[PDB]
Amino acid sequence: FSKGIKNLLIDLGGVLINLDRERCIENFKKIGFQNIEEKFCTHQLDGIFLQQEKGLITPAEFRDGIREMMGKMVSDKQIDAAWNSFLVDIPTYKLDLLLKLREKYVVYLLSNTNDIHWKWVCKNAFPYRTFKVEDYFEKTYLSYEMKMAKPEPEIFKAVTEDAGIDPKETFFIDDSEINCKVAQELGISTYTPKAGEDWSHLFRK
Ligand SMILES: [Cl-]
Ligand SMILES: [Cl-]
Ligand SMILES: [Mg+2]
Repeated sequence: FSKGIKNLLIDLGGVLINLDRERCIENFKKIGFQNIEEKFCTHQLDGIFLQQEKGLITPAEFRDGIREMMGKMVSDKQIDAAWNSFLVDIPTYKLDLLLKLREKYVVYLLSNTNDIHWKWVCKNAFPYRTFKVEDYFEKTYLSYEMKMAKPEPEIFKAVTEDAGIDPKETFFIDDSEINCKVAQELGISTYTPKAGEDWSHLFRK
């Protein structure tokens, strides 16, 4: 599209699901993690946060880590609630779009995420009418299952290799410029949506 595109790799954060850093911060202060900002910066993740993203630690360990940094007992589900408040919604017109794109492309998800967040979006964002997450994607490639994260070159190679697809026939939509620049090196074509951009214009005749 015109470019012999057969496959789409779709990012999750921003591109599909709206995010809210401030709300997450506030909810974390509320439960008594007053210095949440010192320790957390999704723009440049560190420590346990980076670790969970590559699946180097379990959710249980993530929660102890959080408990330890807070110096205070706070229940698993209270921790999960604050962490999950980062995630907002996938607008249903994006789900419609993914469903429509199935007619012409094989569609994959490639996402830096973690087990807590993933379970939340599978439960709360993807279900729609009769559909679930499996309905939208041939496969979902998640950093914490792959033990790698964007923008490592190795992740884009692991995906095209695992999927049996040709990078030059693949189009990647990710709101991170660095992610896209690295994918381009492998010959993947890319588009970098702005925050809140409805990128369905990419598909118009
Ligand atoms: Cl909606
Ligand atoms: Cl990501
Ligand atoms: Mg993103």
